[PDB]
Amino acid sequence: QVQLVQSGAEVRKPGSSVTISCKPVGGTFTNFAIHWVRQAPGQGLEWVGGRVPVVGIYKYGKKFHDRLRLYEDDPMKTVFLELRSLTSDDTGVYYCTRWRGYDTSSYYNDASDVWGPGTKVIVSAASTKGPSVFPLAPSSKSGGTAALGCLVKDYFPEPVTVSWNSGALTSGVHTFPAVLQSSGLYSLSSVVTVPSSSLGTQTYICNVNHKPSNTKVDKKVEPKSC
Amino acid sequence: EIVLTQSPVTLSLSSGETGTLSCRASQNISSSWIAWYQQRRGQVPRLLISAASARAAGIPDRFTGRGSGTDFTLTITRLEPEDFGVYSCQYYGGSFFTFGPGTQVDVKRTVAAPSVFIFPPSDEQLKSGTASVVCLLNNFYPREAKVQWKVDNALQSGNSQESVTEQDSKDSTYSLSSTLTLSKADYEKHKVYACEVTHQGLSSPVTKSFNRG
Amino acid sequence: IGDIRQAHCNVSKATWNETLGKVVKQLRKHFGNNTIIRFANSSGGDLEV
Ligand SMILES: *[C@@H]1O[C@H](CO)[C@@H](O[C@@H]2O[C@H](CO)[C@@H](O[C@@H]3O[C@H](CO[C@H]4O[C@H](CO)[C@@H](O)[C@H](O)[C@@H]4O)[C@@H](O)[C@H](O)[C@@H]3O)[C@H](O)[C@H]2NC(C)=O)[C@H](O)[C@H]1NC(C)=O
Ligand SMILES: *[C@@H]1O[C@H](CO)[C@@H](O[C@@H]2O[C@H](CO)[C@@H](O)[C@H](O)[C@H]2NC(C)=O)[C@H](O)[C@H]1NC(C)=O
Ligand SMILES: *[C@@H]1O[C@H](CO)[C@@H](O)[C@H](O)[C@H]1NC(C)=O
Repeated sequence: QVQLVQSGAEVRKPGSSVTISCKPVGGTFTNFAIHWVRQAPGQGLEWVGGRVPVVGIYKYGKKFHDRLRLYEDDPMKTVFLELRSLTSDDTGVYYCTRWRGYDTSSYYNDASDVWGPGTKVIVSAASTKGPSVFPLAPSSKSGGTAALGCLVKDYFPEPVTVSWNSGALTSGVHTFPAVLQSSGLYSLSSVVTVPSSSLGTQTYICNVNHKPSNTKVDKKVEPKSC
Repeated sequence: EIVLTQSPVTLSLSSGETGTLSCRASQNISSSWIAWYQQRRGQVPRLLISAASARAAGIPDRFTGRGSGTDFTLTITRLEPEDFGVYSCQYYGGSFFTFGPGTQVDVKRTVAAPSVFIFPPSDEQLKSGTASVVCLLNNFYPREAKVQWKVDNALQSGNSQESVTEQDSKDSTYSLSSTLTLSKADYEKHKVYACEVTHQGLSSPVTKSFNRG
Repeated sequence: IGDIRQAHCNVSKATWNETLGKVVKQLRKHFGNNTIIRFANSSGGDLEV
């Protein structure tokens, strides 16, 4: 039984370079090839490159010429991927992949049953910024049940947690995954459906907690009805 | 190049139901360079079947692999709620590896139309120079819902992102959140905003609209 | 630098089989026709022996 251990998540500015490590544990080193399979946030799997560690039988993707560089270090028994000229497209999760099975030959044409935990590369030119919660109020614009929510915008690390009435309101809450804006800042929105009889009766406030920036926002949702 | 295609994009199955996923190759490839992977809930992919027929270690009897030359099939006789998610086929023959686009499976359920809602932007956000109109589709089972933004009955594209929750555990329903993001000046160049929903169980494309004011 | 494994020596099994089958017949000329001979590994002693 073999294993792969990768590095932690990293945030790099656009245009710079990023270096990711991958160390095997309990297996042969120079035989089977190490491949890299990346996943952009929300798209299908994409093959980055492949490389036998010490032998040097390597090949990159057509999209990754003049920007990709795969090398290794045998004293540490760890391979390394280097990606230069980073754009918002290269943001995603990278996986170190490898096949497992007196054999001194080298294999490059084999699948990948051993997958690394993944490394999250974020390309965004910003710093640790707190959120800016904005209300999404209910109105006539339905039939007994209306909806209302909050919108988190312009923040970072994105471990933000959103509760309703300090954990009191749980059912009907749909917190959507965070999306990376073109400016380089995260944003999401969390809504909930209530009966229209308790619009002006029951008080509804959000609770947004962003841990790195140490921000706790409690915004009230008040209808206007246009 | 060698590229793979997967046909039954979303394949609905109940307990005990039998399904068959497909993986068509462009050129003719050997029957020893095709593998099937399981990916459940954005976790680590697990190798289901190697060499398009060799069942991997510990993979249960429910996963049978076939195929030859161009088409490769993955048959699931029975399934628990354990094996649900995205299935991918990989060609690992030549010097360039390529994956399938992925195929998600759903818990088969009766048809359900989506409850559609629309949310105008807040004036507090308009003080920042950005505008975000939200279209919501809630509690619909049949996947592949079509959301189209109409600005003065003119279709938009590019500036409309969307996100969908996973299949709910209790009622096996989905929910979509489309966000149309514009600037301050582009928001004022029109006044009628809407989103049209094309859907199976929805016998007519429902349009939810509002005006600027 | 790199992986490690013990040094070794390969001998083709068919050639060794033929060589032994050819030497046994010359030994039978000294120790009897239609008889059996055996040979195990070394007895013991010096590493060079
Ligand atoms: C001295 O003798 C040794 C033993 O005879 C030699 O060791 C052998 O080295 C060769 C390469 O030079 C290996 O051959 C390859 O074997 C691999 C592994 O085979 C396994 O897996 C595949 C994949 O399913 C399977 O199809 C095979 O049947 C094997 O089960 C193959 O993948 C390669 O294609 C290739 O055939 C031998 O396997 C290896 N023998 C052992 C027992 O490990 C050594 O090279 C010799 N040295 C010299 C200097 O002559
Ligand atoms: C010792 O090495 C020689 C040369 O590496 C081997 O000879 C080769 O044998 C293979 C298999 O029969 C042939 O395909 C090559 O053409 C041979 N090369 C030469 C230069 O003769 C030989 O088989 C090896 N012997 C053992 C016992 O491993
Ligand atoms: C010979 O073979 C036996 C096993 O058959 C082993 O115990 C011994 O170490 C070997 N070497 C010698 C010198 O006896």
